Amino acid sequence: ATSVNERIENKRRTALLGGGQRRIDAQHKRGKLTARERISLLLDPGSFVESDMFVEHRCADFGMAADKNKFPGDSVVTGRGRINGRLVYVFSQDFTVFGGSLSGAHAQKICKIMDQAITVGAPVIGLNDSGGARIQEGVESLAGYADIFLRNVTASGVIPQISLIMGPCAGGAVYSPALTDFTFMVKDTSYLFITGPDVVKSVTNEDVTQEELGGAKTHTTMSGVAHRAFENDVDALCNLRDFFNYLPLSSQDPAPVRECH
Amino acid sequence: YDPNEKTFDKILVANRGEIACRVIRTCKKMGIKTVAIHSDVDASSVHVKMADEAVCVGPAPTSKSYLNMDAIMEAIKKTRAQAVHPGYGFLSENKEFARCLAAEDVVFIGPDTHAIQAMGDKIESKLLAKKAEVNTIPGFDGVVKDAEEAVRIAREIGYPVMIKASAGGGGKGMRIAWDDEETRDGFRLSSQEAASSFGDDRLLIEKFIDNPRHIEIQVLGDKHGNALWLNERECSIQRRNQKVVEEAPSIFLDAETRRAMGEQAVALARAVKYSSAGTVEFLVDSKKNFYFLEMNTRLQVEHPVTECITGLDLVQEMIRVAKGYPLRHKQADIRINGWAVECRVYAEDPYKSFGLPSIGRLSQYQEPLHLPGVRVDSGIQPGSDISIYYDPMISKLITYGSDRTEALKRMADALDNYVIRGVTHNIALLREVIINSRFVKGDISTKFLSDVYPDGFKGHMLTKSEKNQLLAIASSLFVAFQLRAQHFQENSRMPVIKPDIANWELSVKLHDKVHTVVASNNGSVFSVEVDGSKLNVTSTWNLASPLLSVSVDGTQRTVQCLSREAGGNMSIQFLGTVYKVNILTRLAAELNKFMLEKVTEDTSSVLRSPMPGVVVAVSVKPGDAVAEGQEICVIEAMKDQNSMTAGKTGTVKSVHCQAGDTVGEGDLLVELE
Amino acid sequence: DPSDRLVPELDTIVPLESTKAYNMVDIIHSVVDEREFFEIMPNYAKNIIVGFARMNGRTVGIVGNQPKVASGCLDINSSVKGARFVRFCDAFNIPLITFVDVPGFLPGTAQEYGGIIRHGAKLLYAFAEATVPKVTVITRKAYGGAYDVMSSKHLCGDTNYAWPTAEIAVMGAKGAVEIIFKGHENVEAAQAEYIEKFANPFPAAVRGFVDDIIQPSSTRARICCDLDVLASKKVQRPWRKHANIPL
Ligand SMILES: CCC(=O)SCCNC(=O)CCNC(=O)[C@H](O)C(C)(C)COP(=O)(O)OP(=O)(O)OC[C@H]1O[C@@H](n2cnc3c(N)ncnc32)[C@H](O)[C@@H]1OP(=O)(O)O
Ligand SMILES: Nc1ncnc2c1ncn2[C@@H]1O[C@H](COP(=O)(O)OP(=O)(O)OP(=O)(O)O)[C@@H](O)[C@H]1O
Ligand SMILES: [Mg+2]
Repeated sequence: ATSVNERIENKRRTALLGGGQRRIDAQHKRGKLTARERISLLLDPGSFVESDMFVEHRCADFGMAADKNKFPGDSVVTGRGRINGRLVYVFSQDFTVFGGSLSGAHAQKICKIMDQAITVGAPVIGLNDSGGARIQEGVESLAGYADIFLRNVTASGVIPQISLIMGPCAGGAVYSPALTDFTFMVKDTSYLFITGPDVVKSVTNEDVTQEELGGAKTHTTMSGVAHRAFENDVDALCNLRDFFNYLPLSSQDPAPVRECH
Repeated sequence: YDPNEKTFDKILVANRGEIACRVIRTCKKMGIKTVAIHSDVDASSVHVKMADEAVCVGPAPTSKSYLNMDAIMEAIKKTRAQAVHPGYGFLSENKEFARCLAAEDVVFIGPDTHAIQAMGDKIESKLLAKKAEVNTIPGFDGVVKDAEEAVRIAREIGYPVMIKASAGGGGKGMRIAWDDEETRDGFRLSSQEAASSFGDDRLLIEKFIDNPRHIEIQVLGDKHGNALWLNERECSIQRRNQKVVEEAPSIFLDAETRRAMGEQAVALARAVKYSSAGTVEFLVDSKKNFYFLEMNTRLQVEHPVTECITGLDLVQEMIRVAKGYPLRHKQADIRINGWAVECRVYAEDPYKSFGLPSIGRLSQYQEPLHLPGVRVDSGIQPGSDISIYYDPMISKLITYGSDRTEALKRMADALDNYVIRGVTHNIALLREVIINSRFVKGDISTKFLSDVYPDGFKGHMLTKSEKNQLLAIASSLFVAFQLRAQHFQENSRMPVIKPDIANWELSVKLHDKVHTVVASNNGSVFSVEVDGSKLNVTSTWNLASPLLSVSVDGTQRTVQCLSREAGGNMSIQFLGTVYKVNILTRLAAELNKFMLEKVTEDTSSVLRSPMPGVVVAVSVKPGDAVAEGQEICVIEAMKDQNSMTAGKTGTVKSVHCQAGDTVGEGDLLVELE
Repeated sequence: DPSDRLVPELDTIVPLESTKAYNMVDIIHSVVDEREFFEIMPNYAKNIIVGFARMNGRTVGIVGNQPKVASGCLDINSSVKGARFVRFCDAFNIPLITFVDVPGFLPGTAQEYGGIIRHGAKLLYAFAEATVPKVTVITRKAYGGAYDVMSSKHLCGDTNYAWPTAEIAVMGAKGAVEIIFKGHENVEAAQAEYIEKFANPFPAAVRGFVDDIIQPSSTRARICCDLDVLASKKVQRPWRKHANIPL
């Protein structure tokens, strides 16, 4: 008799539950969906194949090696799916786990998906909801960003890269979307800034809110960073599918031709 | 340098700079462990790295680091050092330090407290010297308290009057009086200055010696009672009453006068029971009559010079005497061997009042240690900085030879071969002094710099032949750079067709004159025609070395290329002086004749930001005529509100600055006339 | 100009405390051949320095932070100024040398409304696509994503060196302590431990993010040696007509 099967089942149920039910309810109270719900809405039904489901972080400082600080998946859900029958690779950042902060395993999963997408020649869609770099990780987290950054620059002009910011994003987490081809935001629930309002007040001594500093209106009407802003997550994902229908899967392919009436 | 003899095993050097390095070198040669005190800024100094162990004693200012008795004593207790050497300055002539050291078992390498106290005030020093049968400057013995007594003393000692401050030091608080009104107002202002500087306020009136010569006698004594005089030194070349050039024997002196002064100095040392190294200074007039003037109860700054002509190591003798051993030399053993000259290389601008202290960081520093007969005493290394806290002295450069002429020639060569980049120095002034006709002849006094340069130092007034040599060297260097610019590696896709120019025709602007130069290259030899005169310049033409040696018509010359621009501007250090030349091709000069002279409207009539900062408010408006002393706008900077004065008259045309605004350097704020 | 010339003047040029600033132009002049530097845009966006020089006779492009101006922080103008220079140097096979003393990006609503994200991405992209040899020296602070932007090892950098005064971290000690030990409220020893453990090049050195910790007086020599071995650097990248830089 072995407990490997029940271990696998418990790990799977924990992975689907993410950080926890209480934090899922807190996320839902803000008008935001979870990463897996966003993926299910974006992709065709039954076409999602997830990868690196049991991957966990390897931090050992500040008591991060404790069991309560170990979450399978590590604040990102990565995989491949199909939109209207066409292949795509997707990652969704889970704000439920450590505020979606990027660690070594998080960056490793994203890099693996990007590498496979560039190997087969398929687009990458990234749903961004991240608090920045995990502070306990240290330089590790920094390295992770750079890896992602490098791949973005390597993939520019080879496969289309689309970003959809569905939550707050600070620090280096704002730089990967800037390197992608198109950036979309959700109104009233998504932000993009290098430094938060508290640091701005401390240094520059001016009083601004998060919405005034990095809201979707700011980055779609006066900043030039985002391309479109949608009402909420459901509308944003429907419009993302519609927009994805336009683009080719690779620069080796001609522009798509559809049935015309 | 016998290691068999037993001395202290641990000596703490309570000083900084080059004197600490010299003491540490002597201790290393004597096999003695060394402890070096330092401030926080001097953590990477030469002397801390040279010593065996170092102790921090406080912040940058000397009042809290090197004059901090408590920190020094804590360091001594922690390191358990047996002896302490104060060098010169700081705590070297401090009686409280000597007493508190004597409280413990630690020995003070220097004179006893009684000797320091006796020669601590000038009045008591003069009285003791008079009691010791030593010639003294004529004057009145006592403290002058009112101007009436001062003018009376001037009457009975003659109108030329020297007014001096007791204790004093550093060449401050000393002035000249020729008239009774001059006597009284100088007395009042000198009392005020002494209160501001020292607070002793005891002033002395003496007779001023006309055209004096500063002659020092180096004395050395032991606790047993043996006193020696180690020949003499001459330190006449001074500015601000501070020496810059010193000579090993005085050419003004002969054997009999030297013996008389040495015997008198030895008598004074025996009178005060001096038991260490010291110096007795005299003012010798034209008629070879000397008078006593001050006794330094410490090691002398210009002490290495006599070390070159006696063969002794003064620091070692001080250490041995402090241990208790008798002197190992007799008066007959002391002899003069050759000649020696010392120059003080300072970090100061010689064009401003014969020297103005400067600050900066040395980006390049190379000493001429490989040259013959050259010794360098410096605490400066590449990357060192010159701060506002300590003395700005960079180095002491000493040369020795068989006679005076050889020493002076080696001194000039060493000055020419000395690389200092990062700060302004006084090498030009030193080289001008050592090659002066009067200095070579020997007729010098303490007013040499004052009357040789009545209008201030101007640099080396180069003659016609020297001007031609400088122009030829500059033209050859320009052509060498142009030729080096054409040396590329082989491309194999587009070969380089080197131009076949034979003669370079150049216009060279020096000072306010333009000369036509025709240069030709024949490998390593440049034939240069300057206004008809033909010269040949040969060298290796290494364009990267800081020092470049060339041969112009057989005469060897060392030059430095301080700066160079694509527009033809070059700064060349030649014969110790920096000359700014502008070299163009003839076509370039002809076309440059059409270029309009740029007029600088920012200079005056514009409040161009003197420095970056934030302005609280503006005190002027368009249409307001400013006046001298009227601040334009108060601007906080370096954590200080800088409300700069106008210093001129002009109606404000417009105002561009507003209250509480951050504006960087070089930004216009107020326009006026 | 010998390629193994030592530069002892750089051993103490970086002040011990981070409040004081220094001039990176002095470091550049000391390192390069004959102390000759052709600066590009010297009077604009002065918090960054770009220019052309030579080492061992070979033309090199130099990019560096200027701690004298705005503490060396990056902003829009400096990002664009450095990015286009890096792109030109990469396009014409000119090796790149970087000196890093960046504490981060300049905060404020002006930078965010101006689009600081786009221009920071411009500089990051320019350093990331470069296929010419790249040599980086960290002299002092290197905080946050700016450290990734200023030609990090992880952008296919060739050789990365740190001076004994380098500091690679996510940000300064106070912010990390206040975000980690939020409930500890006993930062008295926590900050001391954090500065003792992470306020030094060791965390990046032990992971291999910097090749070595070198004495500042050997810098030039090291760089020259690297430029001798990296002259034949060939890399292969996926085919495309062109990429899409965030202009
Ligand atoms: C490479 C560039 C860098 O170095 S980035 C450094 C990180 N910069 C930052 O500003 C701190 C990160 N956090 C934030 O900015 C804000 O909290 C944002 C992202 C706006 C989140 O807003 P808010 O909805 O109020 O979060 P919250 O109060 O619900 O707290 C949720 C939990 O998420 C965590 N979190 C977030 N980011 C990180 C991070 N980088 N590292 C570690 N933890 C992070 C928070 O600690 C927070 O914890 P808790 O559950 O409230 O106890
Ligand atoms: N009575 C005088 N007659 C002529 N010159 C004098 C007289 N007193 C002083 N001087 C000049 O001033 C110089 C400084 O004199 P003195 O050594 O007494 O000053 P100080 O401030 O005690 O100097 P130090 O730094 O050596 O302690 C002398 O070398 C000399 O050139
Ligand atoms: Mg004197």
